[PDB]
Amino acid sequence: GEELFTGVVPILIELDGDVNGHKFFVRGEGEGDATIGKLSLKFIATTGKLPVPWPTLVTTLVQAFSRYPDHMKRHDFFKSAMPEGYVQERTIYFKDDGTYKTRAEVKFCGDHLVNRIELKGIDFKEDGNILGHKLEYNFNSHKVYITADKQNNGIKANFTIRHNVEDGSVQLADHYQQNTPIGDDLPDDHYLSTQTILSKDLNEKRDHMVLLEYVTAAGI
Amino acid sequence: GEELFTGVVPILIELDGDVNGHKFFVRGEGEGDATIGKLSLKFIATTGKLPVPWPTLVTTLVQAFSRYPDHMKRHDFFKSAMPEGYVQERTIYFKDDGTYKTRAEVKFCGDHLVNRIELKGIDFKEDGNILGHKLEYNFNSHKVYITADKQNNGIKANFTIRHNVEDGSVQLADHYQQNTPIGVDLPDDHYLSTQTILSKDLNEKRDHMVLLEYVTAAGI
Repeated sequence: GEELFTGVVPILIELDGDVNGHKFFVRGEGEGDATIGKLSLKFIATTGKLPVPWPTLVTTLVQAFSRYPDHMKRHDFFKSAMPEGYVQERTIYFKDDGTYKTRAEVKFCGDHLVNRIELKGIDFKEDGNILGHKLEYNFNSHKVYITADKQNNGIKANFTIRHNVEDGSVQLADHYQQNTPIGDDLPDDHYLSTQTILSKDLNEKRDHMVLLEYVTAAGI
Repeated sequence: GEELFTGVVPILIELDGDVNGHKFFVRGEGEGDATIGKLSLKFIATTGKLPVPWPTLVTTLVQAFSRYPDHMKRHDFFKSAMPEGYVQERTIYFKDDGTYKTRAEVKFCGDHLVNRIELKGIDFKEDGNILGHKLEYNFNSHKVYITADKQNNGIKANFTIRHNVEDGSVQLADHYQQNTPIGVDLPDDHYLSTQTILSKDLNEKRDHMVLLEYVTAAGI
């Protein structure tokens, strides 16, 4: 449950996407250290150039690696679902634009932690910030609000992602999320505050993304 | 357990190896399709350059994805063990050289079929076809003979593997495996006829192997 998240864990990520009829596949790879909250991953677009901006995919592509202080270890639903893992469903609303519908399995296929995601995006404006590729290669820091569901013995989360546009404006992305266990902790109201860096591999010819995250828990 | 294989299934493999003291790790990723019997996978050595040739690891690294025709479905042991899974133990005798001892766990992990493997190779000649890396980046077509092991509630299999050598000569490798259920249809004597292509990913800078297989059952 948590003994798995001592030390460093190799991570494998697979995204299967479809936005307005445009299909694409992404394979991620790297390491996570939940004890310090660190994520280090390289993503690869295995279908050529993406039909959507890389930052719009950041939230969808391992909250189990968030750092919970010892006084909040009770409230770590994510880890305690391991190995068996959990389903993570999201509907992501982009203001004045399309929406993403996602469903993911975050499970321990045992040496690696694996996140496999189905993504379908609909009703995106072709000259909007998304399909028009007008979003900066950035990612601001957000709080992620977590509450519990006795009903599915899972959790729910609410947060808004602020995407930087080349204008200097902000593209808002409202996230609504459900996490339920794949098989048999439930937390008090608390939040995850996230940080993210986006970069490139200067020797990578395919459309890719290098990502670094530090997520720690708080609010209790 | 034919239900789980009606379509395409994502496959993730892990090989933990030690051949003549040389430790190494191989991650495998890709998908299978047992309705046509196709495997398309990519393997990565996360450990550095392999001490052994990639063809010597091909058999160790999902028969459950073999194609059984409608009239042979009563002999498909591998699929009947799903998703609970089976243990596959092998001993591989390389003619006039060392030997492989492999133990594997082939079981379902969410939507993934997972193959966790332990491999130990001993008594290899350093200037032989294996440690000396003399085997062509190749794989021949074989017949994998399967019989029932009623005492074991599973199946035994026996086959001969023909590795091409740079010589123009052949390196024989005698395979003996015992497949036992974790958590099954019983099979008359039949065989699996196999075909395999080995290739590279030009964008992958680590020691790797891209694999593609077509396996069909016959003999009844």
